[PDB]
Amino acid sequence: ARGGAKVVIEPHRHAGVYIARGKEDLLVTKNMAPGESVYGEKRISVEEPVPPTKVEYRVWNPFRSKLAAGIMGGLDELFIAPGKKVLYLGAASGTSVSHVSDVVGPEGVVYAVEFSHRPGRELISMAKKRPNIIPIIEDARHPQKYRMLIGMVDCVFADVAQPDQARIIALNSHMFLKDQGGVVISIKANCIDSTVDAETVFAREVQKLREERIKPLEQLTLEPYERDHCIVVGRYMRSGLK
Amino acid sequence: SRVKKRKKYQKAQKKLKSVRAVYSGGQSGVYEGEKTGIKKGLTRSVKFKN
Amino acid sequence: VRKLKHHEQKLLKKVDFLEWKQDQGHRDTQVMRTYHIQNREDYHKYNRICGDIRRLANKLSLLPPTDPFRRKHEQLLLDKLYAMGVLTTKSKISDLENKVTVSAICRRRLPVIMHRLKMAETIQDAVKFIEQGHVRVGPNLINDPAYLVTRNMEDYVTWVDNSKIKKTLLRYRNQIDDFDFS
Amino acid sequence: LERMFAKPFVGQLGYGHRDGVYAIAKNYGSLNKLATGSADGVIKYWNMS
Amino acid sequence: AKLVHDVQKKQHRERSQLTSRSRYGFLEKHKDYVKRAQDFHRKQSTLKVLREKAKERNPDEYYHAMHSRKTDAKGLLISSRHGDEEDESLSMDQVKLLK
Amino acid sequence: HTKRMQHVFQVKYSMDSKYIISGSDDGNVRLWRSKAWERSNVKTTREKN
Amino acid sequence: QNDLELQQFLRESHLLSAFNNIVYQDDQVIGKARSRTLEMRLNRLSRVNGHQDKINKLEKVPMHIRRGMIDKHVKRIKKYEQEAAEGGIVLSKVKKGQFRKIESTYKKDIERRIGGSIKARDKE
Amino acid sequence: DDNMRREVQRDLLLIKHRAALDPKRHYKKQRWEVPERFAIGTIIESTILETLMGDEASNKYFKRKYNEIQEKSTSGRKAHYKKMKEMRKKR
Amino acid sequence: VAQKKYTFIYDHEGTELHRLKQHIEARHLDFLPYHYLLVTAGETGWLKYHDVSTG
Amino acid sequence: GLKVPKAVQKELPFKSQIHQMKPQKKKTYMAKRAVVLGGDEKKARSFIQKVLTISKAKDSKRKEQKASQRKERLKKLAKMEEEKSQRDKEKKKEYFAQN
Amino acid sequence: TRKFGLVKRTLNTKKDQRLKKNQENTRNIPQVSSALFFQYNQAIKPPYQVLIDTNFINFSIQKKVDIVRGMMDCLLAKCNPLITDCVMAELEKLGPKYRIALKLARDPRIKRLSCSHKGTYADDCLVHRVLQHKCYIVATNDAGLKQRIRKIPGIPLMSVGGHAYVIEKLPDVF
RNA sequence: AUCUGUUUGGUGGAACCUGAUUAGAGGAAACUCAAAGAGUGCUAUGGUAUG
Ligand SMILES: [Mg+2]
Ligand SMILES: [Zn+2]
Repeated sequence: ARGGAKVVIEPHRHAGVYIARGKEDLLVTKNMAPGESVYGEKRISVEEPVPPTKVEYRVWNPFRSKLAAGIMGGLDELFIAPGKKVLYLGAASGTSVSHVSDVVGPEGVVYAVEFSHRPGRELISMAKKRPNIIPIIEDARHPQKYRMLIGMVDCVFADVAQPDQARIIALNSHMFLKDQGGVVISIKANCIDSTVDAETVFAREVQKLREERIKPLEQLTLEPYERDHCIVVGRYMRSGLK
Repeated sequence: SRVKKRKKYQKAQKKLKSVRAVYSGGQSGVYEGEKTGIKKGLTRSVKFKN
Repeated sequence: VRKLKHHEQKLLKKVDFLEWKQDQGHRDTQVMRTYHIQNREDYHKYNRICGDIRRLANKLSLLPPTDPFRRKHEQLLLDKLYAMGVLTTKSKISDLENKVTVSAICRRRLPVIMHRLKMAETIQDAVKFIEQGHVRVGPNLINDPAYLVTRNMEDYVTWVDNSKIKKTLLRYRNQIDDFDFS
Repeated sequence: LERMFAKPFVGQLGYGHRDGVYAIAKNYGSLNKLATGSADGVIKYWNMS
Repeated sequence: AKLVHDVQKKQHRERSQLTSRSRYGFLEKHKDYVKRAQDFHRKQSTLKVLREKAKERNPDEYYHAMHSRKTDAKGLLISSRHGDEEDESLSMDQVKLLK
Repeated sequence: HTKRMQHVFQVKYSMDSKYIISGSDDGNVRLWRSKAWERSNVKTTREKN
Repeated sequence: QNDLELQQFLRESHLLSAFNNIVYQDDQVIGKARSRTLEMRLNRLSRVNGHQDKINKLEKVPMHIRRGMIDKHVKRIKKYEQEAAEGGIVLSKVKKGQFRKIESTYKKDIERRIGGSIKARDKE
Repeated sequence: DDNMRREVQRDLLLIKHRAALDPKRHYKKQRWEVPERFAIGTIIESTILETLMGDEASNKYFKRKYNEIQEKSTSGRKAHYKKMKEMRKKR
Repeated sequence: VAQKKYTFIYDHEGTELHRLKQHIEARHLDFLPYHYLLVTAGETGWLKYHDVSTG
Repeated sequence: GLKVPKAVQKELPFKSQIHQMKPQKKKTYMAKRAVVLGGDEKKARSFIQKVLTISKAKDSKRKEQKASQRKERLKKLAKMEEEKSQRDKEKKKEYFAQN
Repeated sequence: TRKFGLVKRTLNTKKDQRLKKNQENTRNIPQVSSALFFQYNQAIKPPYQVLIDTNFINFSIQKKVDIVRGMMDCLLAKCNPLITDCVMAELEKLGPKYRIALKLARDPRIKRLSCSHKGTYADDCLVHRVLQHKCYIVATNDAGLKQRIRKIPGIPLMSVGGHAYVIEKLPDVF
């Protein structure tokens, strides 16, 4: 926790991520560009043996991420892995897309998509320091508009706040997502529908996914971290949903 | 009469934290960590039966 | 033989190269494995004997119930088999039909008896020691592992007196006495 | 094998009509298009892709 | 409860050891006696088992471990306090190294 | 035939001579193959032969 | 109607006459007749106070084998009844479901592999 | 490998038994067997055993609780029986 | 292989798979290879065809 | 702890023999030789045995608390089973007015 | 130098890799619903959503209550009734006698929501939707379905009895 | 200390009980030989052959 404590890193169930055991346990991803924390979080450092080097790990804050909240609540399957291609819709900045890039590692790639231009500038600077990311500063409801930059991505993550979430996911996933490909949605009930209740919103959006040919595998609510939020993991089928 | 109902309500709120996982605001201090431990082998997510 | 596909399986539902239906569950080879016997003919000689006992039991059953002849002969049969050792209870004539089995005869065989009396540690060990000639029944040594030892000779299986097995057994207990040249 | 493979039903169009389909006309030029009219009175132009 | 006063649920206390027998300390009640008899019967049960095994030993049993185990000439077993099979005693080369 | 199909009133082919469209009194428009054992796949020359 | 020696003889008359090749007493009955009569009595009591499926399960026979046996037997029953009714002879009354019982079934013991009737149609 | 086993094994044992180091801090019940591969690093903003035994309040708590447990077991066992025999043999 | 009384069927490694209780006393073996039929002709004056895929 | 007589222990069969180690008298060379560390490794070992003892005591007390709760739950469960059984008997005996 | 206790080499039916019967040889404790008090389900509020079953349709025809009218009269709020695809297929499979009940069910205010499974078992589909979501109140008259949905904690039940409808586990009917 | 005797870690596992297995089990070697699964790679290309 503090500035000098010593912890034991350990592989989690999902590959790519790690647990730092101590008097309190910390979710951790291996830092790609070592020596600079992106959003000011503390970070662990080990030394490994030619002369040895200093490898660095980075803490994952779930009161800021909405994917480490899913990891900590416990998702059985997350389709992000140490070698894949991830399309990140709604990538505000490094505060989650950098952790996803450290998870997919130097082999895989991550295409971050944002609309507004001040988070665009943040994304451009962080992506300059980190080579797995390619940034797009364009509206995410127009895969035809950015079709020359993406080829056959392997999973999609969605942190979109707009109330057309299921249609924009369906467009991008028909265009680019591979068959039998992981879809991960973070639903915010208050953004999607404010009058009716959160459970009604959740059933409604899982219905929209099943209509747009994504078979939902599981659904977590991530309660001690955020309120009225949900994570839906599904698999893009395209052939025999039954 | 309402003191019993007040004490039953707060007793039930403690039982609710024991059963479910409730929203305690968020972090306001610096994130010190999960004070109770991370588990690997458990999956508290509702699996969609087909 | 290739884990053939679905339509191949539906067209060949009934083929099997390893297990046919005359190899009646491979019961013979399974019992030969359990009690470590040396030939197929031995299992099926025992099966012929059990078949003869069972047809005699069926005919005595078909005789009328309160028949002195029936009671006399079924009692002679149960007494004979219990004295031999094959069946364990002298009281049930539906045991005389039901529980007479090749495994019952095959475990009155000799290395099973040694292994049960704890002369040996496995039945393969008992077969090896018999073949190397350490075991005597009575005063004369037995070299055949397929010896059917009854109850009243299970009272007489011993080690042959000049064996390194007997020397080691006594020497472990610290009781060797070479006056006998044990 | 043709007995084992014979599976003719493919699907239905939409949720269907509401009273019973009595008239059907296929577009003689194009391939996906047909028009079905019920006894309710409602007629529908249908994509079959 | 049902139809019982508290004075009916009184809690009678218990008496201690008589004063002139303070040498022979702590007068024993039924709970202490039942502990005693339970433990004595456990010990007697395992002793009856071991004596029936000693009766039905069958002195022709040969297990292969008789070439590694050794039995004391008085009658008990002996056992290496070292755990292994090899560390009974060194050889001259490793004595040279260790010196 | 199928249990849910009452009283077929209108039936057509498809314009590629492969499927059959049947509208029935039930209120449903169903679509079948013309040869059941076929599939609408495309086939390598080895399988096609 | 309550004397049970006579009623047992009347029920077992068919098996006695089938394995004749008259001994009806329990002491002097012998062989397959003894086996089948004892099985019949035990079946009667168990039927009066037991569950119908566990009482009367049949024996396993493959599908085309049992269907061929059923059709052969049904043809012999149709021939026998047509012969009687043609050259007029009264026959014992069978129910509408079940089969007739003939000396063919008493010799061959076919009611262990076929049964009383066809329970799928009887259930319909 | 089997290097630095003293400090590393003591730290691993401490983390495995971390639910006894603090009275007001308890954990989810997990059975944490020692992992195959791990690394030991610091946090950028000694060892855990020596900082733990350098803390004072935790040390006093360990002393108090150890003395309590040991007085319980030693009160139960033998020495009592020697006291009883001596109390009889005295007079 | 044909043996003293019974024909035996062995694997590619000598693992005995079957013994044929019905093929008594054979001296001549053969195999019709499209029909998958083992033909055994013996000293009993009998001639037996045994389908080896079904058993 | 119990003791077996030497005659029993001397006639026990091979498999069920008791292993007994005598407290060694002389000083062996390795025990004369091997060195132990002073002060700080000493405090390390003391601290570790303190932690392990506290953990064992806490685990035993929690386990015994939960065992008592299990006994309470068993008794309540048995009373609920009694009620269920009687209500089923009255349901069936009532049902056979319709049959 | 040659070995003892030999024996002819055969098949192991208890251990072989080729034999067909012998050939084949992260817990999930689901969180309780975040929208549930101890037994209350505080996230059902007007307007309500209600799954329909075939027995409910049939008995509503036989006792003459229009679906939306009687459902509004029961709950006193507005009700969105939903037919699932397996329920509609159960009705169509019932067929020519119950076709008037099918034609009542094909109504432009009965929003049909699709289901993704094989078969047409409405009991399993409805029980799984209810177990996953906790936002629908169920409407049926089947005894087995009533018992499963009673055992599910926090899902209100609704049948048809006498003339009007009857709900069971909604804490605010009045 | 010819002091007492507890906790922690190593060694050894008897009596009863519960499972699982049983021609007792463990290990090695490898450009050895043999069956059999799971995946990956390959323009893997005559909708009717070469005008
Ligand atoms: Mg139903
Ligand atoms: Zn459904």
